[PDB]
Amino acid sequence: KAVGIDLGTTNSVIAVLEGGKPVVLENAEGERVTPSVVAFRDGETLVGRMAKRQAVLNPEGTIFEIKRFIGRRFEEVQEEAKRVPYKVVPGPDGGVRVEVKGKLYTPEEISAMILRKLVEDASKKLGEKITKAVITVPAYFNNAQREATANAGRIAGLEVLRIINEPTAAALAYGLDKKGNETVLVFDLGGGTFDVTILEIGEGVFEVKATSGDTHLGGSDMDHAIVNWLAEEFKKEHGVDLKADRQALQRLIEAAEKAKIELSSTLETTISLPFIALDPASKTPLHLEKKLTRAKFEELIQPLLKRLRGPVEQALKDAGLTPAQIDEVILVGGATRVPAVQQVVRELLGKEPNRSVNPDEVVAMGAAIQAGVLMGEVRD
Amino acid sequence: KAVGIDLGTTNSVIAVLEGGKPVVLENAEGERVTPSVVAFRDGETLVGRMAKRQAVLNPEGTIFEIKRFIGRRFEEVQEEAKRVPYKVVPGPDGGVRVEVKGKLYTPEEISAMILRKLVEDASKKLGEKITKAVITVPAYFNNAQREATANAGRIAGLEVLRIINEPTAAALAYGLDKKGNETVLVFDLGGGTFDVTILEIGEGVFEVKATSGDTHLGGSDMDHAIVNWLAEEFKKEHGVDLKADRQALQRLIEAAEKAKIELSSTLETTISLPFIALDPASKTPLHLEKKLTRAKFEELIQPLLKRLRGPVEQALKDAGLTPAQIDEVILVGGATRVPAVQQVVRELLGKEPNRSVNPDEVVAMGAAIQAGVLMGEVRD
Amino acid sequence: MAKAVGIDLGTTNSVIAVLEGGKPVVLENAEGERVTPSVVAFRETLVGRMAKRQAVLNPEGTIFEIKRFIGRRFEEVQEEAKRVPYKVVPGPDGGVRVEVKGKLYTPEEISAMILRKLVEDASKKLGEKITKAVITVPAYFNNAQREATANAGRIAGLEVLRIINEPTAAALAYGLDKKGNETVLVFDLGGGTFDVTILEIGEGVFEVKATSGDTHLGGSDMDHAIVNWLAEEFKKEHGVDLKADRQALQRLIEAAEKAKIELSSTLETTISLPFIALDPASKTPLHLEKKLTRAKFEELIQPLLKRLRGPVEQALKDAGLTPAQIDEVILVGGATRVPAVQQVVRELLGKEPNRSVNPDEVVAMGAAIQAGVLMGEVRD
Amino acid sequence: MAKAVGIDLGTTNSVIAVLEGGKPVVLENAEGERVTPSVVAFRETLVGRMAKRQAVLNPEGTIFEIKRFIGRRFEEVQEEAKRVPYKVVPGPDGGVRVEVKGKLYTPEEISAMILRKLVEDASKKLGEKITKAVITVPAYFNNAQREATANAGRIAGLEVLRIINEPTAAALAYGLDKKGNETVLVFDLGGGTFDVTILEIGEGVFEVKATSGDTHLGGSDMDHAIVNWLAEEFKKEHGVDLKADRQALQRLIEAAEKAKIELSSTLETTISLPFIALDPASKTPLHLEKKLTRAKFEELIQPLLKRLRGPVEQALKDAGLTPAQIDEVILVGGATRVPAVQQVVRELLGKEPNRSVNPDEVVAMGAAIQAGVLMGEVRD
Ligand SMILES: Nc1ncnc2c1ncn2[C@@H]1O[C@H](COP(=O)(O)OP(=O)(O)O)[C@@H](O)[C@H]1O
Ligand SMILES: Nc1ncnc2c1ncn2[C@@H]1O[C@H](COP(=O)(O)OP(=O)(O)O)[C@@H](O)[C@H]1O
Ligand SMILES: Nc1ncnc2c1ncn2[C@@H]1O[C@H](COP(=O)(O)OP(=O)(O)O)[C@@H](O)[C@H]1O
Ligand SMILES: Nc1ncnc2c1ncn2[C@@H]1O[C@H](COP(=O)(O)OP(=O)(O)O)[C@@H](O)[C@H]1O
Ligand SMILES: [Ca+2]
Ligand SMILES: [Ca+2]
Ligand SMILES: [Ca+2]
Ligand SMILES: [Ca+2]
Ligand SMILES: [Ca+2]
Ligand SMILES: [Ca+2]
Ligand SMILES: [Ca+2]
Ligand SMILES: [Ca+2]
Ligand SMILES: [Ca+2]
Ligand SMILES: [Ca+2]
Ligand SMILES: [Mg+2]
Ligand SMILES: [Mg+2]
Ligand SMILES: [Mg+2]
Ligand SMILES: [Mg+2]
Repeated sequence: KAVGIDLGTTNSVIAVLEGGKPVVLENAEGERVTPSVVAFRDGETLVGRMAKRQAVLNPEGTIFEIKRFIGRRFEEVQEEAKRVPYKVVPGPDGGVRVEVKGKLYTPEEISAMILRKLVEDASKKLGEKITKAVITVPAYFNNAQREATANAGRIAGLEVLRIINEPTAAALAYGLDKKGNETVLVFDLGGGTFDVTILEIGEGVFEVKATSGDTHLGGSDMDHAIVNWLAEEFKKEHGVDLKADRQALQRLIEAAEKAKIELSSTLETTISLPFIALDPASKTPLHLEKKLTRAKFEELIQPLLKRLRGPVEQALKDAGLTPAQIDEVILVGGATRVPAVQQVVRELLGKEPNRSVNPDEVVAMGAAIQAGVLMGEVRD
Repeated sequence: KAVGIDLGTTNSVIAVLEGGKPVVLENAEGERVTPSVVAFRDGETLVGRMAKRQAVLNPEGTIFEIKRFIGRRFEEVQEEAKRVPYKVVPGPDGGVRVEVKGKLYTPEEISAMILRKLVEDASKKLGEKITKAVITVPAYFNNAQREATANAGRIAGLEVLRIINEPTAAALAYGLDKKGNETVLVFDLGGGTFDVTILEIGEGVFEVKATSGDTHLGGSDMDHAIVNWLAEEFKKEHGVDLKADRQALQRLIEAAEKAKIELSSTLETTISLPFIALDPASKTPLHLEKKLTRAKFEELIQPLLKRLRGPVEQALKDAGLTPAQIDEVILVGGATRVPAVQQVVRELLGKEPNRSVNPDEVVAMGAAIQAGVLMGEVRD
Repeated sequence: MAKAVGIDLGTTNSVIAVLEGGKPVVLENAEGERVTPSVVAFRETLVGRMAKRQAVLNPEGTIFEIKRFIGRRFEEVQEEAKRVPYKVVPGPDGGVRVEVKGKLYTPEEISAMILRKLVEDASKKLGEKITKAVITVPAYFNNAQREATANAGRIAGLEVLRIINEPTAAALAYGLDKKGNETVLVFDLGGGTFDVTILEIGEGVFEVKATSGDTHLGGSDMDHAIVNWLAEEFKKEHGVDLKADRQALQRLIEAAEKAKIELSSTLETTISLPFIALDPASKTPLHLEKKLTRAKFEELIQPLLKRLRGPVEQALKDAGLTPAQIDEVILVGGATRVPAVQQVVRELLGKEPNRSVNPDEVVAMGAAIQAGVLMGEVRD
Repeated sequence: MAKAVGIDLGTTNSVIAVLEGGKPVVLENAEGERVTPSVVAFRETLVGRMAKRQAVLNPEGTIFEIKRFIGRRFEEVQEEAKRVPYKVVPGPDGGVRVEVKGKLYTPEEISAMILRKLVEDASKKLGEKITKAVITVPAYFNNAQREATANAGRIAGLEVLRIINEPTAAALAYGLDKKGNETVLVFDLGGGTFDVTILEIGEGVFEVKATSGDTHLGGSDMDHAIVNWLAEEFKKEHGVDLKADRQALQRLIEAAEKAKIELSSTLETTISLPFIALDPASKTPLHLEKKLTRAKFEELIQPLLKRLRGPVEQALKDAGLTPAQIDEVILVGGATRVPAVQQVVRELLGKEPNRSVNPDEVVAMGAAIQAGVLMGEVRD
């Protein structure tokens, strides 16, 4: 049975066409998403959550957001390499390599580790071996990036059936290929990137009409906003700068994202990090305990919300379209669950956005739809 | 652009996937159906209505219902040949041949004439040349009959894409491939044949579960019922037996079917055949003028309506199904328009039958759907 | 406990339908017809086909096209009163009355009579008395005219569940509500009116962008074009002016419409009116018998076709839309069956019209769907 | 002029939703939550989360699960009255009252209070006061219980447009009404009840073939299984019986539910209750801190899973159906999010459940659709 795979910059999702319906599969960690993170520690290499859970402690051996480099040449990525803590070096071909303890990997090899783990754990969950997949890529990827992604799947031991666009995969998952003439604005906000795509769906041609976005705007920026708030409140209370202790900083990142997620369903939550630091005078343990209201959370992220408007406006103008001429706005990415993002979408386009399908599963589901179709299997 | 073609035993229909929607095309005679009739007269051969309009006058050179012979061996068809007025002879292979004035044609060659005329007139209507088609056949046809039909299309100059089942084509045209799990009873009543098919639509497999029918039950039997009524009423009034004059009989067949069709939309109609015969005593012209009520029409056809039940009951039993277990009954064939047939269907299965699509166009539309799909074109 | 129905109260014909087994079914009347002429005649009182069959004979006791005056004040339909053979006088209020032999009636009372026959005859097909209905009205009707139509239903003995637009009930029958956002041009040509409606179906609503049309362009005008031709050709061949005889004119009108309906599906038909007039010199009977081809029919109705351009170009201009910006064109009204009309749409809009559903039943079918859904029924 | 809403009045939680832009939107309450606990507490009067957060502290002024008594007579719920901490006395009629500090209330009045908060808080998201609603009830409710639920809405100040079955509103949200005939098993597991419903959606109706379930099997029982484990482990490690302290028991209940929700998407979570009790010898504080794995969670809740077999096998037997004869199994209720539950369905029915829509919002979403359609709105 063929599967769909969302090779995302932050998380990856696998799904399979089961009985005409896409089903997302759990990983070994019991989670429907696998972080796109590989950790090279002194021992067995870590891939997934266990890698992301130690990324602050192991900056030299943890490779994250490798998707920003896959398929590009170094002269084009010099700046983004200055923004990463791991070593990014050019290859014999002008390519990109990651150097850990002197060893050298390609972004296709790093990506292939994430893909292999997804297929391994999914094959266990399904009780059959998975060898054929459809992998998705951002609409703005070129042939080099599409082939490099296809290579990453082959290296992981997969027969790659097709490399399709993420926004198309989303439209497939929402079934907008079955509603005649649709003009779809895909509003993709994920871990680190923001992506606006305008699709002219009609007579079966998914014609991309405009792209825009923000390559450094995502849910992790909301996370850091909480982190800086929590550390400032702790320096003021105890004179301890938790951002200087990699162990305390790693728990702040972990606790911040958890509180943000809880605040997508409720008005107030409490961050509690016991034994976070030692009191400088008495050397006794210190426990962080703060309550974050959604109201404060939204004040902290407002500059991120205000930057959503630009890409949306530019994509409309680049396509010659009015908010009124958009026939459907679909929400993609785990970060569109923030109620404030949803309101921002309403205010930007004057329409109620489709939120039927899980936003962090919609790509993987559409990709699995494509897969089953290429293999004869149908939909409902 | 690929087309669908219903090579029917009485009429043939052509249709094309236009803008995601099947459109049936008119022939040279401005009619959405072309009779499956070829006439070999002393001159240019007649194919279509002009052939059917002279079939009583030219019994030796008019070939009708050739579909009953296509792809079968003579030893299997000896009896049906005794039922036709034209010569049916075996070939060097045990096949079937039609002999007109000593010349010899195959049912594939006769059929190819009907198909060629359909493509010729349709190519004029569309302004582009038509070379690729999907042709349909009864579900009970074997490989010999499917290949012979495919041959008839190739002989007509067509690239045959696929030979699919008529009931599947109907289900396609009704869109029942887009309603998950459907158990469909196809109720096909056409010119001369009655066909009941049970389709297990589910997960994309159109599994035929049962077939039954009546190879000599159709709309022409209703026509003859009117004819015998009109001739008896005319013998009683004038001592003239209009069935003995091929010219008067040809007008009775033509006028009978027209009155039947009018009585599908209204309660009463008038058959008026002026100058039909000469008065035996005075040699002056005689004019037939009778009014047929739908009530009388239904009395005349009741034995045809009562024979509908058998095949339906046998197909349910052959499939192990109850009327309640049928998920949908679709009406196929120009003859299911008779309000009495529709009531008979309600009473047989206890369900309201789907009559959305034109019953004499539903096959050709589904076939054109199949065609466009094999060629990438989509639906709405 | 009873089944609610939908009713198209049209200017020329009225149609009733119900939703049986999730299926929209148009019901026949006592005369076995799926359309009931919107005509009332006082001779006994006549309502429907019988009233239409003697409309030329009884020019002042026959009320027809009452929909032009319903809900309107006399001071605004004064010029339309001068165009009808029956008496139209203002009431004590600014309203509109029709005077027949001193007896006064209102547009509501006249309409209510058409409705009562529909419910009475339909109640006998279903086996139970219909009490609730959904009645349709032109999109351009005001609240006064919508109030009046609902009143005519209450007089008839109906509970009016809702008064919805005819262009909306058409899109319902065609399922456009299940295709996200669709821009739809509704091409409505009936017995005597031409109506163009542009809809944007989406965001929960049927947004009317533009309305256009011709109040005196319809299928009846094509009828008169055939009548005038037959009358002149008989003038030319026998020196008798049939249009001066109410008995012959009545037969011509009846026959012209039938020839038209036949020339929708065939290239040639024959009009036969035996004993239509007497020779002025010989006092001997004369029989009309003329064959009419579609080509002649289409040359007689050509001036009528030329008037279809204007309203379509005005609504597009009134909406800011291009024929390419129309997603779907649906065909409504008995006149849209004429092939020359469908061709005119093809040329004005560049796309093939939707004729999947009977143009004279599609509106009543939507209203049937709107009644079932308000009664907790759903479409199968 | 206003927007009508749909409301799930559930045994444990209540959900409100509306149909904005043809889209079903669940609305948050004043506490920013998409579910409002069906609890009322008199201390001031408390309704919702605040009433649930002090339910262990105020055992006799807190009314919960009032849906067990609504519409029912006292002589029939006598044994269910003995199972609750608050007073349940018979009224002057055979009805049911709850006595709190001498003050009497009815199930309708208690329910009406839950409803009033939903409409009040939702009216502030929409900007207009909601006056019309569609409220859902279990398929097994009688007219008395359906009457009572509508009365509770009228007390709340609502016009009850209709009282529809929860299993029908679920199929609406899942669009099963647009798939011809579907046999659907609705697996409903909520806070405290288990409900199995077999539907045959077709022929215009939602035919209930079988109803089954467990009145005391739900998500709350999984909560108590976690509470009892924490209480015994604390007994074992500190010799303090937290279940004897209403203040600690209240915190345990609150924390056990949160750990459960986290173990729906992860393999391991930690419960942390600082300052939960005092040492009996030292009078020094004690902090609970236990990590709970899904595997332990799934072993604690295993007896609850075993009880899911019975009702499913009884409804299949009560319908004459085979797991293979079920076309679709849809997942409803907050408890169906537990992975062990979805696995149990996979095994009992042999097919993957539909979890495309949030199991705790799907019913309110259908009711939202049923309100928009009765108000002339349609789904985008
Ligand atoms: N319920 C939620 N509420 C708010 N943010 C969420 C929620 N779930 C996930 N996110 C955030 O969304 C992001 C994950 O989105 P995803 O589509 O998986 O990323 P990517 O496409 O960048 O690989 C993370 O920043 C995560 O914190
Ligand atoms: N409106 C109608 N009412 C009744 N019978 C009709 C009507 N239209 C066509 N028929 C009859 O239906 C038959 C044509 O059906 P068709 O499906 O074209 O035939 P076949 O499948 O046998 O080639 C003829 O007997 C014709 O008289
Ligand atoms: N099959 C047909 N072919 C041609 N014209 C037709 C056909 N059926 C109906 N018409 C014409 O359409 C008109 C009736 O249209 P209809 O929708 O019933 O009217 P209205 O909506 O104006 O009340 C008549 O003039 C009739 O002659
Ligand atoms: N994500 C989740 N994971 C696990 N259990 C959950 C989740 N969400 C809700 N539940 C549980 O489901 C129950 C609520 O279900 P719900 O449908 O709201 O209740 P009801 O229909 O009985 O009023 C609670 O016991 C809650 O703990
Ligand atoms: Ca399925
Ligand atoms: Ca659309
Ligand atoms: Ca628009
Ligand atoms: Ca559009
Ligand atoms: Ca839309
Ligand atoms: Ca189209
Ligand atoms: Ca189905
Ligand atoms: Ca059934
Ligand atoms: Ca079934
Ligand atoms: Ca059905
Ligand atoms: Mg993503
Ligand atoms: Mg046929
Ligand atoms: Mg009309
Ligand atoms: Mg519930």
